Amino acid sequence: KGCWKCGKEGHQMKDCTER
Ligand SMILES: [Zn+2]
Repeated sequence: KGCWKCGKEGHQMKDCTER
């Protein structure tokens, strides 16, 4: 659904600002 590490779970992992 949301991210994989971001507990917030709202955006997409692909677009996640992990970098
Ligand atoms: Zn994220």
